[PDB]
Amino acid sequence: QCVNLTTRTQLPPAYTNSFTRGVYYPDKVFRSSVLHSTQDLFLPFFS
Amino acid sequence: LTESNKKFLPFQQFGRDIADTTDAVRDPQTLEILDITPCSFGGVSVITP
Amino acid sequence: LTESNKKFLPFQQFGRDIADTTDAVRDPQTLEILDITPCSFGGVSVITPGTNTSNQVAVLYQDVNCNVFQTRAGCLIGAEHVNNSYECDIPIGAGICASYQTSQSIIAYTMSL
Amino acid sequence: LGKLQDVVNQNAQALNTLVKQLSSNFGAISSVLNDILSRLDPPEAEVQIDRLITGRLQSLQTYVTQQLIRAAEIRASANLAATKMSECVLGQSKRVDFC
Amino acid sequence: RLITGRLQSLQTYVTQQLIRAAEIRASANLAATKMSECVLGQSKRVDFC
Amino acid sequence: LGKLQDVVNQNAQALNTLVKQLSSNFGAISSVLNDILSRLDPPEAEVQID
Amino acid sequence: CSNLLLQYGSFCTQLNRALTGIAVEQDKNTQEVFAQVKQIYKTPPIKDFGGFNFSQILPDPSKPSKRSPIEDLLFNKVT
Amino acid sequence: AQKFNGLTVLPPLLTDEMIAQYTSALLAGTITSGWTFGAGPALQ
Ligand SMILES: *[C@@H]1O[C@H](CO)[C@@H](O[C@@H]2O[C@H](CO)[C@@H](O)[C@H](O)[C@H]2NC(C)=O)[C@H](O)[C@H]1NC(C)=O
Ligand SMILES: *[C@@H]1O[C@H](CO)[C@@H](O)[C@H](O)[C@H]1NC(C)=O
Ligand SMILES: *[C@@H]1O[C@H](CO)[C@@H](O)[C@H](O)[C@H]1NC(C)=O
Ligand SMILES: *[C@@H]1O[C@H](CO)[C@@H](O)[C@H](O)[C@H]1NC(C)=O
Repeated sequence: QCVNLTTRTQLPPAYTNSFTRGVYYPDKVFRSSVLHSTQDLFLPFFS
Repeated sequence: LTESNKKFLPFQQFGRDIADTTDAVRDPQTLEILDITPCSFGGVSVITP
Repeated sequence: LTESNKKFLPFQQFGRDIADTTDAVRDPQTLEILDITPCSFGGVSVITPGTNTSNQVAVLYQDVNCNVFQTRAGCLIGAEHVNNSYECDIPIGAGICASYQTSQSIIAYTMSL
Repeated sequence: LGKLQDVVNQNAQALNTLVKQLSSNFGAISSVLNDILSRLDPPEAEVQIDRLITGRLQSLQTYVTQQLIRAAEIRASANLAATKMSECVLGQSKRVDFC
Repeated sequence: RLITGRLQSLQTYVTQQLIRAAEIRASANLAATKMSECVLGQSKRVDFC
Repeated sequence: LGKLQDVVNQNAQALNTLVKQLSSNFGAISSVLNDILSRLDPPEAEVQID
Repeated sequence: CSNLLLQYGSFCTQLNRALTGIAVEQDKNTQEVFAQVKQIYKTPPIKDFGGFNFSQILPDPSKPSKRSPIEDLLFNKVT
Repeated sequence: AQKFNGLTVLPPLLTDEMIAQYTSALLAGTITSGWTFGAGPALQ
């Protein structure tokens, strides 16, 4: 079960800037001392 | 399948090299890192007097 | 569709060139001869001062016609043209190079022989 | 050193390109020739293997031509170096602005 | 087949241009040697300048 | 004389290699085009001829 | 692949012969460049050449390689 | 022309004026110094 809330004064959402964030492993392989480029969904920098 | 000296991060099963060739695969049941090398090949050269 | 200065005989609709490309067609509405020119294209180029010297770069166009300086080797942006001449190091073409000189910014100048 | 580095870098990148050419299907449905043989019927499998061999044979000829041109350039440079050795090193050369 | 034929024509043009560039390099080396010897001094090589 | 013999042998071997390459099928069902023309119709045998 | 390779084994022979010729040509290049003399001349033990210092181009016995320091630097500079 | 089909030409690094200047400088050196300027400083 759930209940409803009441109207109140809230704050508008703000916008911030990312700084070298949103990088993960695009695969499950081991790569040492190489520069490998892949096409995959990531987070833009300075967005 | 030789015995390697390089450790793998505990989420990887494969492994490649600079030339993009699968030459290092982790054995799944005891977690050893083993390298892959082609057996041998070459040519039969002969010297004639 | 530019305005031509050559007229056609009153029985033709098309017009070709030496390279056998349709580059001239008569407009049927008012019997006006209009040229055909292919739309602009080319390749961008990057002028780099080098590693551990600067960070900013300049963008060079090969044959596209347009801070911004119109060179004889296309369009150069990001490099300020200066009238004096030194010995150049990074070739561009048509007798003008680019270099990083005094802060300090990338400049373009005619070569000194 | 510039002259001694290009002759190695070009060969290394040509070998890398030759390795990378095996990763392309050349318009077929697979890159490795084992998958099509182990997955498709023998009569139809002969038209993808033919595509693969044509693609790799086309790849193997441009490298040969580039190596032949590079070998000709190396021969010219070696002849120039041998003449320079035999003149400037093995005696005194009267040719101005040659040594 | 259009891509394959165009690639063949482009490769033939590239090989022809490379051969022409090698010939141009030989001619330019000969011209540079001639400028270094016959122009930048007097050359003792008979029937060369 | 090594050089003259070598260049003559290279030219002769290249010409003989071309002649024997004329005897190859290049993945087709025959080498000579006349056999394919006589045994198969030109509308169907166009791909082999090509 | 080998069963289809007999239609292009002649091209394979041509490319193999071209590679063999390139290899033997580069092998002959070193003979035409460095093998100018057939007598190996030993450096004299006396280093008094009127004041000319030749230790930078002559080999040194301090290292097993017996390569001149200029030559060793050249070897180390290029990869 | 031959540039409508993507076959762009590259302008030369040295324009004809610069090659003319180089040839004139070489001519002046070879008529005022001989071979001294080709193997060191120019000597009148
Ligand atoms: C010839 O040049 C070499 C330079 O490599 C000289 O060797 C140096 O000599 C000084 C003087 O004692 C030493 O401090 C250096 O450590 C030496 N360097 C090396 C690399 O050995 C050598 O002395 C010179 N010989 C003559 C006769 O002038
Ligand atoms: C695999 O399972 C066996 C038992 O089934 C176990 O003894 C062995 O340690 C396991 N290997 C691992 C966890 O790497
Ligand atoms: C480039 O375009 C401008 C405006 O479109 C024009 O004035 C100028 O003449 C053009 N440059 C050339 C070289 O035609
Ligand atoms: C360079 O100096 C000349 C001298 O008359 C002048 O005409 C020209 O405008 C100057 N160029 C710049 C960019 O200051």
